[PDB]
Amino acid sequence: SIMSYNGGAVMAMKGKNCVAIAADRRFGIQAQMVTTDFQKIFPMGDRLYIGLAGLATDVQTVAQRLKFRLNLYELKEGRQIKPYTLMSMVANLLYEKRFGPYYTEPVIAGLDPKTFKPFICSLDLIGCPMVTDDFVVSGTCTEQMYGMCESLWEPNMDPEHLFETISQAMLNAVDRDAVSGMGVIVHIIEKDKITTRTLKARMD
Amino acid sequence: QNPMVTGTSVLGLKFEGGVVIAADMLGSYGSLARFRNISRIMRVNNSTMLGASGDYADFQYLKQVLGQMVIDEELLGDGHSYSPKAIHSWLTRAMYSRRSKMNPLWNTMVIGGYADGESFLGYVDMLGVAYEAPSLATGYGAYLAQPLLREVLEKQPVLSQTEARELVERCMRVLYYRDARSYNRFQIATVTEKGVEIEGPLSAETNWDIAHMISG
Amino acid sequence: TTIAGLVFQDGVILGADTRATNDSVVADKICEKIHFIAPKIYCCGAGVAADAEMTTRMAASNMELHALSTGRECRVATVTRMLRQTLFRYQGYVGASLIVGGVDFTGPQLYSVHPHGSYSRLPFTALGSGQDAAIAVLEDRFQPNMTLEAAQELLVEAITAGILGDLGSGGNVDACVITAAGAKMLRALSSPTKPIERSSQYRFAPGTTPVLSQTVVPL
Amino acid sequence: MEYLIGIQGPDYVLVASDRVAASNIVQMKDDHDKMFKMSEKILLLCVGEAGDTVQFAEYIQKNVQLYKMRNGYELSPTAAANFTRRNLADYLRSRTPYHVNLLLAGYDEHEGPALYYMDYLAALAKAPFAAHGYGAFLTLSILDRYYTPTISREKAVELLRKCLEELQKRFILNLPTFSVRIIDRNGIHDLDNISFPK
Amino acid sequence: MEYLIGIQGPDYVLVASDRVAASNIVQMKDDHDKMFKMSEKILLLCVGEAGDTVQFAEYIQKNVQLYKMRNGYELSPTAAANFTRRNLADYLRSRTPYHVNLLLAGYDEHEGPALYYMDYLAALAKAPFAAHGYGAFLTLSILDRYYTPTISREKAVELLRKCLEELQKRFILNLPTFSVRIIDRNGIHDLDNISFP
Amino acid sequence: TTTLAFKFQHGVIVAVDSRASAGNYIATLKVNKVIEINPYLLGTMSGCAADCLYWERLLAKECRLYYLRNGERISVSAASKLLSNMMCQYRGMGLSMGSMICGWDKKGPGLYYVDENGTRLSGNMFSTGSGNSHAYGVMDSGYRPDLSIEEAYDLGRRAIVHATHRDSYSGGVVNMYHMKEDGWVKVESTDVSDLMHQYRE
Amino acid sequence: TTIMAVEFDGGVVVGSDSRVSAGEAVVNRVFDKLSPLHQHIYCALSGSAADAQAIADMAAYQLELHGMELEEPPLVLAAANVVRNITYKYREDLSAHLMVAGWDQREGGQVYGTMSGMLIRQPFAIGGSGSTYIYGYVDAAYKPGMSPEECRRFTTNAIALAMKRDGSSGGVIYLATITGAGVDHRVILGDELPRFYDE
Amino acid sequence: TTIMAVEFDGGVVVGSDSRVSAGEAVVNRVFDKLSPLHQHIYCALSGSAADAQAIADMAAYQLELHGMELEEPPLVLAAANVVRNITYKYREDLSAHLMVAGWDQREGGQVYGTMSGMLIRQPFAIGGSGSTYIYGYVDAAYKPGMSPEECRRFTTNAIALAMKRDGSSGGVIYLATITGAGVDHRVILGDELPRFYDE
Amino acid sequence: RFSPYAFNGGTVLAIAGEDFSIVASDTRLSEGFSIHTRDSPKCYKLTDKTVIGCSGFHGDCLTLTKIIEARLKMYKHSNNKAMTTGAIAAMLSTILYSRRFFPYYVYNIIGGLDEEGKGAVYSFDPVGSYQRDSFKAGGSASAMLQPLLDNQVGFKNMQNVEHVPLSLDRAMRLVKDVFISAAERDVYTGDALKVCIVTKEGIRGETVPLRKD
Amino acid sequence: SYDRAITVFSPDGHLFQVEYAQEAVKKGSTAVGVRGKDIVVLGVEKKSVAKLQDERTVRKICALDDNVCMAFAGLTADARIVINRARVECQSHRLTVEDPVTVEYITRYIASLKQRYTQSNGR
Repeated sequence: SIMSYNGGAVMAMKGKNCVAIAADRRFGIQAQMVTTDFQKIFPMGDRLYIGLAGLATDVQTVAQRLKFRLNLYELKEGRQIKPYTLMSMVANLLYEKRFGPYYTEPVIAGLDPKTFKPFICSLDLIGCPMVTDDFVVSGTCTEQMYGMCESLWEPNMDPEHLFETISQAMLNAVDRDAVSGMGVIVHIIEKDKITTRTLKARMD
Repeated sequence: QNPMVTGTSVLGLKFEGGVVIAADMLGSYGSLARFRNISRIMRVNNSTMLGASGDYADFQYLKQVLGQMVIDEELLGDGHSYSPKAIHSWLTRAMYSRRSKMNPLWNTMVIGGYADGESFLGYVDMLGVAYEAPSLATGYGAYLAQPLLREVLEKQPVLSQTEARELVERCMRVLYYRDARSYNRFQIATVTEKGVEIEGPLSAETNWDIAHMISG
Repeated sequence: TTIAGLVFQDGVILGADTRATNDSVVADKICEKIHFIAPKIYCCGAGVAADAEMTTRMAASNMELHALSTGRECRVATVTRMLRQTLFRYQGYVGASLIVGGVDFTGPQLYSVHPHGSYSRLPFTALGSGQDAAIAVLEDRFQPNMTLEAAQELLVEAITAGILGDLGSGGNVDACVITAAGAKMLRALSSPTKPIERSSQYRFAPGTTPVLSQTVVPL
Repeated sequence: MEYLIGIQGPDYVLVASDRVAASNIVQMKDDHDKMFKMSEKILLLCVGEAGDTVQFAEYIQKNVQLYKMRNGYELSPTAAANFTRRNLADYLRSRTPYHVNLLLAGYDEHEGPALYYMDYLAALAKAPFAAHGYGAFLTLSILDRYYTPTISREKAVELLRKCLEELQKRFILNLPTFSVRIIDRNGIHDLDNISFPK
Repeated sequence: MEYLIGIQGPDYVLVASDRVAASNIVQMKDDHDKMFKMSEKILLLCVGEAGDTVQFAEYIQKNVQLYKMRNGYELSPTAAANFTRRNLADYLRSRTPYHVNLLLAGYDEHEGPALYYMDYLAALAKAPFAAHGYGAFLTLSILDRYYTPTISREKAVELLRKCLEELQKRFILNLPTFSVRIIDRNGIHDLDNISFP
Repeated sequence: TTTLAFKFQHGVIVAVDSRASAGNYIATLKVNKVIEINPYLLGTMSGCAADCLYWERLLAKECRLYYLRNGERISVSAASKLLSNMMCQYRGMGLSMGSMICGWDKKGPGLYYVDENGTRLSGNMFSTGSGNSHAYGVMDSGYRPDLSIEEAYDLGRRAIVHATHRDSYSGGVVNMYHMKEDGWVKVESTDVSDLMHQYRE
Repeated sequence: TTIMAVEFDGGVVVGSDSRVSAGEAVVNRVFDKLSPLHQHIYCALSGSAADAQAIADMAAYQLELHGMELEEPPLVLAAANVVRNITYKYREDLSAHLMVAGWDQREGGQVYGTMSGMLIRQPFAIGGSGSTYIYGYVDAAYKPGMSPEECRRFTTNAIALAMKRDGSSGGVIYLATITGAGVDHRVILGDELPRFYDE
Repeated sequence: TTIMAVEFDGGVVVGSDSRVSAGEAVVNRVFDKLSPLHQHIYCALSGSAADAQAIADMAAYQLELHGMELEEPPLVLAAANVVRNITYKYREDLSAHLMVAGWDQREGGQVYGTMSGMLIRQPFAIGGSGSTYIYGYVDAAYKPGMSPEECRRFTTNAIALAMKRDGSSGGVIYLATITGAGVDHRVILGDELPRFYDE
Repeated sequence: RFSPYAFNGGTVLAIAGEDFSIVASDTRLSEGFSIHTRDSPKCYKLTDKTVIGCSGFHGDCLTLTKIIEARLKMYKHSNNKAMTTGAIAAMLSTILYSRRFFPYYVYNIIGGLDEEGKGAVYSFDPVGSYQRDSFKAGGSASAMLQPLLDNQVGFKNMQNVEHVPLSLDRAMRLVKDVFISAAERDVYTGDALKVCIVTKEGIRGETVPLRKD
Repeated sequence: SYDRAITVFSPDGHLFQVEYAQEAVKKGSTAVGVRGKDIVVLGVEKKSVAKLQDERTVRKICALDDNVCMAFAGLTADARIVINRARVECQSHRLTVEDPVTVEYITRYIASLKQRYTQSNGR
């Protein structure tokens, strides 16, 4: 379709007290690569991230609107945004476009600023909010990432095991996808700190 | 392709020691109800029973061909009679060979039969898709009376002859309610070891008294 | 998608299926289709995923302004008009197909709203992709003036026949019972397929990850 | 289709482009210069539909020159890239879609050299080297093989001549003459035009 | 599109063609020779769809060579032109249409030099000079200016170099190298390939 | 799908990648595109995988019928003509195949390119497939007829390695087939990803 | 869908079927196609239900103001025009078709076909996709000057002939007898439907 | 185009209209749609005239050999099948539709709808584009065991209702009474056509 | 008009071990959103050592299977021996190709043991191309199955881990679990499972229960 | 058409039609040839020359291709067929194989024609 123009993959898996979000680095036009430095995962502030997939125009277009609406929300409010409220923002952002929709499927992952509470979710072109207690995926390879996340995911996992789980989930799911690849960036959101790692993946 | 006198849903379900097939008596041209008395259930030899959906003009062609197939078989008197699995696998090829020539017979058929103590209820299709199931329906019967049959067969996989017809009368009653091209008169043809017996035109006692509930 | 509703002696009962699918995949196995309009009024979306949600949000918000404005129990006939004039305003482009039901002091009332705005009062109905399966079970076993204890099984058996017999319906069965007291919600009332077990854990030992750029940001 | 290329050295950004302006089966203008100067150290390279390239890239050249006069300092190559995107992106869904392909090449006192890729859907990418057109398939392969981050401008021009002379063998369109420019701390500097007198 | 040209002098027929074989955006074969020799003094030049040129022009080369062995004498350039037409014409309405563009260049002991034009609809024309392809628009104008029936081989090659070097300026496709051949009473003779390095 | 071949002093070298995909989802990975025909004849694969695989089996069939009948050990030039004549009868019916035929005959290290519509081209250097353009760049980077054996393979590797890196429908492992007077021999089968981080360091 | 109206001395009898069908499947089995626009005025819905229920509600609104502001029951000619203006203005977007029948203190029983934005007064009117089959019954069996007991038996016999031939029609017949005294709403159940040649 | 046939004791009455219309204009004003396939057998043409006259002639030929070779009048079931085989074989190319009615020494009066390649025996049959307008008269007014004088008045009254509603039908009614004694041809002129409700 | 091909769903999975080859498929036959029947085995038996799956239009799965089983006898009568696994692939490559201009829509996966006694899986395409591989999939769930096998079977994307040839004891639980994972997330898979294991001893058919919805 | 067995076996196993055909060769115009080193020579004697004949049109030494020539002795009406059939094969060979025709390749095709016409129906 249109979302298959630039390809791309985004994944989020929820652990016990921590979440992890990953996406590939490839930017290309149909069958032709351009650069491996592209960024599909964007900071929403401390312990909250959002991934974006689909057409690469709307990835950067929708993201610049969120940091626009987020910074307004965080300055008005005296507190940081809750990850649950952010889901409804991006849902309202995409739904106002219902008749000229952005092509993208946001993936939200983070922690409730209250104490430990993790949260993840995914959206659609129209922005139907969908909350899951396990994982969410979006992209052209989504069909691959279902089977990988089904078998590997467990109810409660410590941060060490999230990374190993989400690493092999992307690396194996992307190798069978033609338009995605060229390295994977994996973020880890803990209560204490944040660990970012760029994996070494097959260049192809 | 051309809209020539389609049929309607054909219900069937295998009970203990027999198979029952119910079909409307209504031929339907477009949205009309035009021919209101027709027999859409053909008797094939002694032990097998056919009824169909879709184009009726293509059903009398198969009525004529299968007529010769069975009659030519009786003429030899070899003792061999086509089992309902052969009639089923023969139609599957006729439906398919017409398909691969891009001149298909637009039809859907349900072959009932009881042979060697084994009740055969079977299904074919225009495109050649064919299978065998404990309960079958065609057209919108598969969307309506099919979950009525499956809901019974999951709880009671073994149905008697009396419970069968009662459940068929209920499912034909629901089609009369919920199907636009259906009609009240229908035939219930039950094949058993005693041979094919086609009951006369029947009807359904209907309860419309909910029309008063909607008013208030 | 299969949603259904039934009227009994004292009130109404609204069921729904929990599975939501895009193309052919299962996106989420637990989803709430029954929404909350008024304390005694509910509804069930079937259609485009967000179009059946955002639509019930606008109605649930309008009925809250109306309930605070008047100070009176919300009438079921009002919610139907709001959903009816909203969907018809969009010329059927919205694909939300709703079943509105609830008990006001006029007595139990159950409507249904089609995506183009066509709404019919009736005792029972079902919408969605599995509507043809649920209605067929309602037609046969229905009869006026049912007790509550006998009215739950007929709806469960109506949706279960729509789940097991359709590729677009799955998961548990949500049900919402409404009476003079009203507002009693039963989530995941029925589970047609119990077993979900997946034992052979693929969990592996950490330490094999050809990783390069690792860095840590304190907080 | 018209051809663009760029190369980022440690201290410099070496860009080149074809000088051909073609319509139907003939070449109208062989000296046509596709290199648009946004600011002192900032260039721009636009190819695409014949009318959309000059029309759009002039809307940028004025907004960049206007910013320098308002605040007294020119845009950095980073801000100038994200500005060209949002304008090209907002067009897409409006009634006047632009079809263009951009290369933003610039040098900065702090960030240093920068080279940006952009397609007609306004997807911005920062790459060490990039190319546009059908000649981008026959070239970027050569750039992959001889490029190094430590390359020197003496090698770069020599490296650029290896790429551009292979459009004369495999690539079907003529493209006889190629313009070449280099950017450094001292600003833009022209280099001897690569010319193959067929 | 590929490029053909021909010129008829009083004693000679000077033909030339581009050597490029191109597919998609790249040039596969730069030395590809499009000049097919039907008989001793009879050449043929075929451009068009990549597969139809070699497939059809080989059906002619065999029928011409076969005629010379049957009757002991080769076809004249006139009969060979009307034979290529009827085959190309009969294939129009059948289920295998050929898309080709031909130039039949030959010399005859009596009729003398001859040059024939043909399109993909098999309409035969005998012209003093002709060309095919998109390069035929930028060239035949130059041939109009400098051509004369009394032209000499020495001038013809010099005249041919004026035409072919103007495909390097206006014409968009590369076409770096051009094959050139000349026909006279002594038969076909190759000439130094025009090449623009 | 990326494929290339070139000839020099010591004979032909053929290089392909392994990957063949349908749409965005990669069907298989290690698929061998190069098709063996005779001992000294070597074909390639481009376009529809089943079409060129089928018709180059007929060429393998016709080359044997020729060698059994005449015993003259068919030359590369004629074997290229048989594959074109078979594809010309079915023209218009949608057969999509590219191909190249390599080998050493009495004349020399012949190399040809046979296409779906009958295009037949001899020559020194060829490449086909979707990533063909990316191959010519590295191959034209100073390849010369005077290269030695080791210097020639290094070009064959580095051509496909950079060809599949830029192309999303090309990848997998590089298959390299050297050619000699006696017959072809497989040089190597090596992963692209492992060669990338070599040339990258 | 089959709707019918008959005119007699004291008032009119408005008949209709029930079944609403989308495609070849039945959405609603029992559905009331008579939507009162005003106390004595009734509108028989036809065509697209979503478009007809919108026009029937807009016509019941614009006419409601007409009833209040005049402080007097509106005529049937007023009801037929409010329906006609809405139908003709949107006729591209709205495929609906209505029929307006009722009683007034001036002219008595009236029946107006609103089809496709036009307007006629008719002694009897039939509408819907099931109308066409009963164009032979209503021509022959109809006679002028029928008593209310004869009209209800004429409307019942007619629609009962349409439901059997039409696949998009069926169910129970609704009958509303509108006279000066009030409105008598009846329902004819399947067992009361007049039997006609079965085969 | 409207054709009709009714069965009674001694024989059958085959009615038809006349007018043949291509589009909205009338090709032929008076046209005989009854083409005898044999002495006592008559076929009522319907649908495309060019396709029906071809099938009616091919059926009159194949059946003529059947009459000579048996040296005996053919049945009506034989005539209905010859028409059915031609209609079903060419059903893509030929849009024609026929109706076969006649009398035999065995079963007596018989009427067979051949529509679209199928076959049914019917007590009364109607066909053509104008038949859709009356299913309500033939359901109600029909009664079993009617005398030949009543059947001709039933067929005449019925078609007269179809010609008024149908735009593609009209003209004079043809009536052929086929009994064991022979065939009575009758033509009903416009002044003899039974008058029905005018408005 | 007339659409000759409909998608009936179905999923096929093959794994070639050292001594074994497993071919498994679900039973669900469904056109559109409706389920015709919950038992419709995709796996069909050719010879004792060869099981063929057919995933695609069910009418072609039934026709192509009767054509293959017809040419198995044409071969067995002419050559007086059963077709080898490699010969069935090469034959069915030409069978599928003779339809080139009106193709069968099906995905055939042939598996079993070769002359060497080792698991040989041949995956096809509707046009008749074939290549040998250790593990293949097909149908609607093919995209979900392949990445799981690249990890467990192929040991890819893991640095410094031993390569042990897959064992049948791990292969049984590997085929069952990917379907328990696929039948959940795929609407065209479920209602039952058939596993046909092909070893040197013989074919052993094992049925597994899946989510019924 | 006319399909009947002309050439058939005999109680002695001999083919009469093939033996009687060779009887036509047994009275020919004598044709000879020898092989040298780089040269090869053919010759034929003509007793039918009355000096009124045109020697060019009666020449029985023909040329199938540039690299191959041939002669014949027998009934001359039949040679014009085989020769015109052989010359078609020479050119169809250069169309199939870009190389010229091997002397052996055209000798096989001449022999495969004399076979088919032995076993064909009504020849």
